[PDB]
Amino acid sequence: DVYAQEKQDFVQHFSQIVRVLTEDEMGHPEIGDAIARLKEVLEYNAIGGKYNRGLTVVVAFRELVEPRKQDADSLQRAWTVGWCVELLQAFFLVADDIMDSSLTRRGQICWYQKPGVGLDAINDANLLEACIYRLLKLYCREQPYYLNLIELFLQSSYQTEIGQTLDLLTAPQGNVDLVRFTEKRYKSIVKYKTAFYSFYLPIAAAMYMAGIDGEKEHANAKKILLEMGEFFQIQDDYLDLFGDPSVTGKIGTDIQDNKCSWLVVQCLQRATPEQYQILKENYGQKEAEKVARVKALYEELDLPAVFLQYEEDSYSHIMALIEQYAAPLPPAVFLGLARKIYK
Amino acid sequence: DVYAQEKQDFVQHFSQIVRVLTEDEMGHPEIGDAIARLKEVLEYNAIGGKYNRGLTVVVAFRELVEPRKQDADSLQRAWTVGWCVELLQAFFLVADDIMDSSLTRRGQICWYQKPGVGLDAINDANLLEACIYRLLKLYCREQPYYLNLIELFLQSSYQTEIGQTLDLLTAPQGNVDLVRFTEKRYKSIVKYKTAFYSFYLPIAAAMYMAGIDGEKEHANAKKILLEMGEFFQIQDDYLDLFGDPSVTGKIGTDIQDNKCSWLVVQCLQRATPEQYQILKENYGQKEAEKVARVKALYEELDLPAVFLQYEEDSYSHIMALIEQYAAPLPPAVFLGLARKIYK
Ligand SMILES: Cc1c(CC(=O)O)sc2ccc(Cl)cc12
Ligand SMILES: Cc1c(CC(=O)O)sc2ccc(Cl)cc12
Ligand SMILES: Cc1c(CC(=O)O)sc2ccc(Cl)cc12
Ligand SMILES: Cc1c(CC(=O)O)sc2ccc(Cl)cc12
Repeated sequence: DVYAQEKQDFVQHFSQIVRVLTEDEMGHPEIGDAIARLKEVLEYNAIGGKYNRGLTVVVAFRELVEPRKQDADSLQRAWTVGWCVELLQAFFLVADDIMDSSLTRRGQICWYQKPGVGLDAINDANLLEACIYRLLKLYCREQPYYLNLIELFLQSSYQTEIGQTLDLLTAPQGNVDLVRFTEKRYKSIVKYKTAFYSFYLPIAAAMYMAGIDGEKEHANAKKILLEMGEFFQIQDDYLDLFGDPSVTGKIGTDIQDNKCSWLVVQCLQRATPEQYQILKENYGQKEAEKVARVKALYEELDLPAVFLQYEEDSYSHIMALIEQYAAPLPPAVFLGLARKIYK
Repeated sequence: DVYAQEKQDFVQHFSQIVRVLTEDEMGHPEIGDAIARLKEVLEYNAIGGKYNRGLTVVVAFRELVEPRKQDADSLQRAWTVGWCVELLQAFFLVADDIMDSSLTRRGQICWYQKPGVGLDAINDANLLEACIYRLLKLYCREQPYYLNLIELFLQSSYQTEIGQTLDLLTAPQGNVDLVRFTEKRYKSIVKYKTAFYSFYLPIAAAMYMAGIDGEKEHANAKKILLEMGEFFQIQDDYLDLFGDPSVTGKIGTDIQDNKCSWLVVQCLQRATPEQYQILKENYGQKEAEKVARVKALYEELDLPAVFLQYEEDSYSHIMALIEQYAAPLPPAVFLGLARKIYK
């Protein structure tokens, strides 16, 4: 896979990123201890994921830029910007795990739950975010797309934070009000909180590094990418319950967490006064017996069939979007993402 | 005062800032509820302080720019950038109050302690930070100092976060180890965590808006400003204990909070094996009787006299620094700050 082969040079470049970010201590030994803390925060939270977002920057870069213009320095910058996307990701996860009181992440203990960390992780999360801009300055300061990348990253943070606000207001920890779990709210949350930084950002970054800064080109890529993000989250919600932990590599808990899942949203549109009550009395409960009661209602409403029907329509629509908005970009850029996301 | 008269037009401009930041909802009603939350976060956390940092941007701007170049739009931008400094301040305070479990701030209940907020304040704090860059883009996008201000603000956040890291590592909530309360550590913490964004940032911003972007000019202003910041914190620590709540407008708790105060740092350099024990057995305790025991030790070591002697030397040094590094800037810029800080 384009990601499998490149993943090696990606994860290997992290060592250099850490070195560069923790080398401003050579001239300021006074902050030495802080810099050492920063290194630990970086190694624990930026490593261990799949790097889908970061690698996307590298893969797209190689398809938008001519093979000869891909010199050592240009690729070095691509890997760096890819790692910037991963730090943004690390920033969000550390903060998010705190806000929803999670216990584990990527299998390991959430950073803030580690002995001696606690709420100090709030400052660690902000440092991760800050590192993004330090890397951009250190590697792209002289590039014509410098300001474009800074604003793209700042914009992605704002969008994601607005989305998190929406998500917090929608599922308040202490209010099992399924009334606000509408389809419009769900789509808005996905769009701002996940789609923008997970799919648009990586592609948009590569585009700017390739010299493609056209407002229309970015607008068309966004049209396609935000739709892929929407399908990504919907499939992710579906797999959380009906997926196989052996394959997916994770155990679903959206039901016990009272999450505003696509499943519950659909279940709310396809439910009778009596079916709704069962849902309103078994959603957000730790009892395995109550959770299974929700899964039963879902199948009873043939949601798995609804998802399948949605996956088919979504695939058709995406291919249509690619056929209409891909140009002047290589369709393979978007097709490669689709193939990764769709099954 | 230059601040008293200008403060009116400053606090009045906040209404416009809120309007502009909460008007992107006119075209995206989907995030309406999030935008309403943002407005509430802004009005509660950016208002109520003294606005010393923000006003400094406005006052300095009027002294670095010619009276005729101060048109309606230029002043509008100065007020906006001044409000950006205040949002950065609001971002830090909201986060800091959470990390150290504070109960009140500026007399009122800390935002996160408000019913229905809690840890969600972590995302609110990040939104405040994000607003800075939205304002800069909305008001200075076309200005030649645009990128300079973005980087200055990004750099101020990084510096302050590194300083907070240092401060967290120095006084861990659960380790009354006075061994790490050294003078070098104290000065490093003050410099990164407070001096850079509180004194350098405001002046540096006005400088760039005035067209003064010289690396040497900024380096000289920093030399002076960081020294003023150092004196500011030291005087603030001294007043926390020996100050009069009626005048200062706040009750000291550094002793009960086990803070790495300038006082304790001095007390640690001027203490005998027996005096140290008393300190090590009465610092960080809520008991009013133990706190008074610390204050007694301080006076016993004539710290108030030490502070007075330090204020005199600091004043002389600052005036020397101003006489040597002020140019080509108007000395009144720095003199005005000194007069505000020194008594
Ligand atoms: C993504 C996709 C297809 C494209 C492919 O061959 O990979 S055929 C098909 C049928 C059902 C569903 Cl649910 C998805 C797909
Ligand atoms: C599966 C996936 C994401 C979800 C994640 O890995 O956390 S972000 C992203 C971006 C591009 C591609 Cl191709 C896949 C993905
Ligand atoms: C700041 C300052 C002076 C300058 C002034 O007149 O305001 S004279 C003086 C004496 C003692 C101390 Cl502690 C400070 C000062
Ligand atoms: C007293 C003071 C600060 C402390 C605070 O108001 O929180 S930041 C600052 C910047 C410039 C001037 Cl002139 C004074 C101050």
